[PDB]
Amino acid sequence: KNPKSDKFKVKRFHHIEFWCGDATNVARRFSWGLGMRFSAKSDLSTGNMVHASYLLTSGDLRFLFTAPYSPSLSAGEIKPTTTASIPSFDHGSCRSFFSSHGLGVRAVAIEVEDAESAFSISVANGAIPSSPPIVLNEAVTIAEVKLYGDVVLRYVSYKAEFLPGFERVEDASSFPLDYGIRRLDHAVGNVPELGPALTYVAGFTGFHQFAEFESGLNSAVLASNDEMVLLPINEPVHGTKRKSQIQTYLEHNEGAGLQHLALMSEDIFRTLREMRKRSSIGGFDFMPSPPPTYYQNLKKRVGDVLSDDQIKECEELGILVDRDDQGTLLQIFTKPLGDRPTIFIEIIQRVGCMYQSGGCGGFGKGNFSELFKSIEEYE
Amino acid sequence: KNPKSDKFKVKRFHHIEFWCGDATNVARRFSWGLGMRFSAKSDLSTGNMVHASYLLTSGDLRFLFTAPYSPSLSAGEIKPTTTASIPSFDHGSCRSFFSSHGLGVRAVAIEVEDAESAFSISVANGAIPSSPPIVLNEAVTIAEVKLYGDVVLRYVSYKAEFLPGFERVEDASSFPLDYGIRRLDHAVGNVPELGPALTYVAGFTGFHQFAEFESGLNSAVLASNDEMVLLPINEPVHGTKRKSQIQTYLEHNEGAGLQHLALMSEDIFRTLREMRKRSSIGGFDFMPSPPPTYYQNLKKRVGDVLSDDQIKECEELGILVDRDDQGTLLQIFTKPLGDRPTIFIEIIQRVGCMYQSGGCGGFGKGNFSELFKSIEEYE
Ligand SMILES: CCN(CC)C(=O)N(C)c1ccc(C(=O)Nc2nnnn2C)c(C(F)(F)F)n1
Ligand SMILES: CCN(CC)C(=O)N(C)c1ccc(C(=O)Nc2nnnn2C)c(C(F)(F)F)n1
Ligand SMILES: [Co+2]
Ligand SMILES: [Co+2]
Repeated sequence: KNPKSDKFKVKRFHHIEFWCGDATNVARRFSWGLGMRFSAKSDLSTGNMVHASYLLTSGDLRFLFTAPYSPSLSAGEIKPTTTASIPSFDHGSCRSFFSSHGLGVRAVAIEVEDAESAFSISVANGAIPSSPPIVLNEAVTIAEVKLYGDVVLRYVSYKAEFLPGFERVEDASSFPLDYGIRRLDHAVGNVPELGPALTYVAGFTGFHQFAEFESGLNSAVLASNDEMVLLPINEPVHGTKRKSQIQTYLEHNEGAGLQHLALMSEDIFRTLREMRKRSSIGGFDFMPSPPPTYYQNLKKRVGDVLSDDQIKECEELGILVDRDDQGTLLQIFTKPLGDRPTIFIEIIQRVGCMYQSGGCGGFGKGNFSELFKSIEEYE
Repeated sequence: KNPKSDKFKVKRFHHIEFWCGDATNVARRFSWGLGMRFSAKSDLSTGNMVHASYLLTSGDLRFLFTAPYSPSLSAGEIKPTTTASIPSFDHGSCRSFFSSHGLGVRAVAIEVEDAESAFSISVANGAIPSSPPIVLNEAVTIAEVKLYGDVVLRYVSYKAEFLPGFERVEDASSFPLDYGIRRLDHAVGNVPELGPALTYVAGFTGFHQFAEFESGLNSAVLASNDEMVLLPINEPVHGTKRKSQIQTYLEHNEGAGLQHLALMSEDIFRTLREMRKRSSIGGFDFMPSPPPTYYQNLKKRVGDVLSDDQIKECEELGILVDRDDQGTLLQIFTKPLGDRPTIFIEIIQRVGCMYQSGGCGGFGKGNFSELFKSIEEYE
């Protein structure tokens, strides 16, 4: 049941902003590991004496990597006279964020019809303001409200090139990498208690609950009107045998924050082939493959959507497949993106629901015991 | 004139330690950009609840990348009960270092006959203690004294595998990259005033001055007895036409620190070919090539050591060559390794002085006007 209760008009994920200590090194690692291209920059070469920001993009996906310079470079400026292209940026907030959380996402940014109305309506419905609406170059307005822990939801709208103040990087410094990933599918937070986290976020957005046809966690998914913007949220279930990786997240992250970004690819087999080739030469590593008892048991679960030639292809790459009432889902997980066992990336491709409807296949909830039973069948 | 006045027995560069905010992402970028292999680790998988440290090595060169975890993971430990494998590590120092300087070198580590005597003799001759000698697993002793700004000189000695507490990483996670770089040649600091910086460092080491057969800077080089350990130091010359890149360093770095690491390669042409191939896919970029007026004018300067077939090879890669009284030197510079225009890397190969004697060829001092005259000859 989709009541379409969005309190304002939201279009689609716009970008994800990472707060790091060195933007260049993280951005270069991500660029090579994920086959994202170097798109735009704001830094000292563009007159930005405040922060260094680098945008990677592939398909519609935009990853923004930001880090602070020395405050001494901008000591004489004031907020109206600033050179920062992200007006919400602040040195102490950024330093306090990275020192507290390690590498992680600061903002999940959705495009809206009008950011200032989206900001006004939001706080009027309970959102905690983070940065009030600011109009950039009479062309883009930007506003931020708190989402959970230290991550904010960032509203973006254009009257009418990424953002004012950003230059387009040299064509020779830009190399057209592409491993098939195309857009952000969903972004998932971990919180100490989901109920208040849901009430608050559903409270100011009007997002509705998505259908979700020892766990380790309890989860629930928030969705815009066309179910394109999807914001799941997990919580721990204290008392299981094996300590919950959600609670593990909370202790190493110092509280709530973004757990994983799920990136959809137009060809998951080719994406995984190219990311796997780079695992040990600077890219990303993946979580251990499941035992073949799993892939042996899958013909009896998805043999209608997939030829056993390509289910074999799934066992090579360690891909995971599940199915909901309407579609089936292929998914695999990277190991944590940095030092701490916190934020990781999911690669997904969804088939069905045709002009594809959001959420087609669910989020792999059935895999918890599809893997557990599989582990048991081996031993 | 080499008086051999070293106040204690120093063998050779041991390692370089980088303090970052995320050790993994910097280490992966460096590994791919420089063709260094993943060698050893100390982190949560090795029981280290304090810091994450990753060693890359190629030839005799060892790059150590360290970042702090949340202090909450180790809140109950005390210095005798610590799990840190680098006993000198401290959370506040590390966080204050990276927030102040950006990515940069914290320690230049030289191997000695006996670290505690080297530490004792050093401070007795003026060194400012940083971390007193500590014996690791009755097998390695470690001590640190201040060198300039916030970088320390780290003494290492073995009675008799990198350091106690470090495990050797899995062979499948280790990929045998190698672009020909083999050992560290010299490491160069920038300071506000060189005289006091030299007096102090020459004061506690006994290192002697190396021969150095609008500048932009004034420099001087410190050398151990066999002139293997080389510690140059630059200072600005205020008042030139173009602002001194040394002073530029000091303002963006927030004071003194390490300016460049010079890595020697067994085949600079192949090193540069392989690093250049990766410039735009995650590696390192190089400073703009010189105009061919330079390479046209070089036959009349080094045509005896190099065939014009390989001087052509030098013009492709933008390599730079100079010569001293005994040897000739090939060198090229990377752009800064991170966000700030601070620390960069030099690649070098030295021919001559044969069983090769340190410093063979100098440090490219003649290139300042070999490039200036060349720039003028074009225009
Ligand atoms: C190998 C270990 N491993 C992942 C670490 C698993 O075993 N399993 C069973 C899964 C399966 C799906 C998802 C997921 O993606 N859920 C989701 N995505 N959006 N909303 N939700 C709720 C997650 C995750 F990522 F949340 F933890 N774990
Ligand atoms: C392209 C711009 N550019 C480098 C940025 C230059 O134009 N020139 C002329 C040089 C030449 C050599 C060295 C060097 O390596 N000197 C050294 N090494 N050890 N001791 N010393 C004193 C340096 C450096 F790296 F110090 F700045 N600059
Ligand atoms: Co997911
Ligand atoms: Co040099």
